[PDB]
Amino acid sequence: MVTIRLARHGAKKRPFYQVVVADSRNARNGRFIERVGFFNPIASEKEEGTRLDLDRIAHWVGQGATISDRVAALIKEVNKAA
Amino acid sequence: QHAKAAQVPVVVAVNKIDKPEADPDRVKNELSQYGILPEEWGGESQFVHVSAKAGTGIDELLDAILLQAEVLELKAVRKGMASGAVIESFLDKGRGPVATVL
Amino acid sequence: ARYLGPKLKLSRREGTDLFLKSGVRAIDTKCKIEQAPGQHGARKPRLSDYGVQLREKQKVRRIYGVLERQFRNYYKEAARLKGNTGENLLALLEGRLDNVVYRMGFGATRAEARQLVSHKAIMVNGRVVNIASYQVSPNDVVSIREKAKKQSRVKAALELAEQREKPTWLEVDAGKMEGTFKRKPERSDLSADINEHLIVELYSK
RNA sequence: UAGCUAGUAGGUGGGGUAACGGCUCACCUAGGCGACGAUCCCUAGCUGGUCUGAGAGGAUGACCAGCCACACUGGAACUGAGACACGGUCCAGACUCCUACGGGAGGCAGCAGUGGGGAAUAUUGCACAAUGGGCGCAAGCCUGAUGCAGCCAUGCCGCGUGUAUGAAGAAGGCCUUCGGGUUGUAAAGUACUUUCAGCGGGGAGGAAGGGAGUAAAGUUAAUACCUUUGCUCAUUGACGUUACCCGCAGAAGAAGCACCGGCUAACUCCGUGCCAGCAGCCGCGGUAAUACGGAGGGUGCAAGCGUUAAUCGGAAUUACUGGG
RNA sequence: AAUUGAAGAGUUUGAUCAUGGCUCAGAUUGAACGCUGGCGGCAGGCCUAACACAUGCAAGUCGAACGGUAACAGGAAGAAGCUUGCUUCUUUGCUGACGAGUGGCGGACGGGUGAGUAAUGUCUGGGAAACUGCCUGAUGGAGGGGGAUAACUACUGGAAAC
Repeated sequence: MVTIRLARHGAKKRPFYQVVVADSRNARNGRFIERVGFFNPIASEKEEGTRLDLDRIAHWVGQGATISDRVAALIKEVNKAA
Repeated sequence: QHAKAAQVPVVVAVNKIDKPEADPDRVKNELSQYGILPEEWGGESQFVHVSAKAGTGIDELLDAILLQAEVLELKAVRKGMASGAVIESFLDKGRGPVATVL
Repeated sequence: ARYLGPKLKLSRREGTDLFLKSGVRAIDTKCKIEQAPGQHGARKPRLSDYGVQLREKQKVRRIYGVLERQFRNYYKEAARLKGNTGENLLALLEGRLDNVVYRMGFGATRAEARQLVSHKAIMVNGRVVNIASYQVSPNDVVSIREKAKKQSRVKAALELAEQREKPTWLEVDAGKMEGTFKRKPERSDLSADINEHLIVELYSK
């Protein structure tokens, strides 16, 4: 079934996550329905680094998709306002 | 010859003790001829009687081994060094090449 | 990395000085210019059309003190940019950190400038920078940090620095061991020695 | 490789499948496919792409990702939402092991690793700390996925192996018209700096969460209880002598490789004498070899260099663009 | 704000111009070998025998589905040794739990490989005659009964598996 989850494409010892809508059976790096944001935990002092289109995430929750615990935490971090 | 050239303490044993036709004096005298290890001195040797098939022993052999190890001290390094010599080396199909090291 | 060899042989082979030594005096006696190094250099060269291209590649490369693989990377970047490739080549070479230190006159020579940037004397916008190849931006202050401040190394250099004709694209400063890089070099600002179509031509074949 | 097809091609009816269907059967008709290359043989996993190329094109499908196929060989079904099932099952075959010899057990084209092949490709490692799965209300357990380390200049990229001054134009080497020239500011000497290694200290971030106590709202018989939203207090790092920063000492620990007849950047002497050998191509060597062997000098490139093999380019030398 | 680019030389002849092959300068690899080799970052690392394999490890998990004690970790009760306040030792599923077992869900995913496959395949653009556990929205039921069986006990065939 559909799950909102963090996939890691970044370099060795510098994870850069791509928050993404995918089925549960597929591997972390594998097949997916669509991208929805990104999350850099390593980050830098610049303002950008956590981004998520909420109209997309609320749509997928409306279609019944469940949310991975990190992405669930990042949604309740960014809210309307952090 | 291997005992003198490697400088090794030497012990001997009679194999055929059970037989009366296999008397110890023939064995004792015939290897006494050599220019190193003559026999029946009570020094530089110890004589053993062991059955071929039973066998018999081991106290007399054990005493001979104990006396040579008591007469010359034997020690080994117990930290930071591992060393020895190779007995036999072979190849096994499942485990690979192996070797038996003393 | 680095040439490491005798400096004057390169100037004598190229037949025009490359400024590699040139601290205390611009001495004629040592240089022996246009006589060529080694046994048979006395004879007239009668150089080929391939050789005049290959010579000019070495002449430019030996000024900045680059190796062919690093130098090739500047050519690839200069080519993809709009406008003249030779000018965008010389802009990236002049944009080096070890080069700006020589232009500001903090170091006596380009090798001493590379030594000071390697030895972590030099800071750009308050970052320390190890890498000599580092690409300086417009609006970049540059300075010596406290450990390397007021040593015999910088102090002798700042004296002989006054003789120079003084660059047009940067502010010199240097009353308190710093400098500011204002804007890009352009073809008029930089020297007339280089034949710029010629060095680019050699990579075409 | 020019003829190939009987369930072959079409219809009706029955049976079958989740569902269309010659899917499978009975019966009826005589068609189907075929030079716009059927059928047969050889060879081949395919594509997003990679590599080359001015583009058109050509070659190619490792890594990464999508999809299909296969799981000792050969065949079949069950269970199940989904398999005709890589570490499930049953039978036959090959083959290995075990055995009281009657009869049984096993399938690294999983991760490591070994035999063997071959020119040649690694440690019988650490941890669920992180991401993501499986189960569970949850704690938690499991996870050779994955995250990480070890090993190899295999490739790409960065940096270093010092800097400045310095004529005595030193000594030594090499050549010489035996006057000298060159090696060579190179050295030596003197003045400076110590990056990265070595040695001693300090020290980010990857951790959000989860747990135990509490308050409020929702809740109901209820202040329970439970869930949610705040809060406080204990904490959670495999990698890890982490990244990174400071300190100490002293030029100290750190440059090789090919090539120099023309093509093609870079020259003389000596040895050998069509011998020895060089050679990518045309070619050099049979007594003064700028081409062999050695030495000096020089040129290119750099922790790599060269050779060889493989692909495209140059090649308008399969030419559509672009030939005869 | 934006998608810029094309080099030739040597070699047939006494000499020339064509035709025309051969060869070289370029870039590159999942490379090998030779000589040489200080450190770091990042990436890669059996292309050959889909040849065969030792040993260890790679799929299990739920007591909030259920009989249960095979555990061992306590409590309680009880019996003892006396130190009369304590250890000791039998009972007891009462309990924090939990082997084997019943039952649930996962084992069809994750991972490896390029042997076979030139069309049941793949890629691109469309379609109807379909299913779809796990995941969601919507509307209602969730009443009342029965017979087994493994485990476990009592035995027994088997070298071992079974």
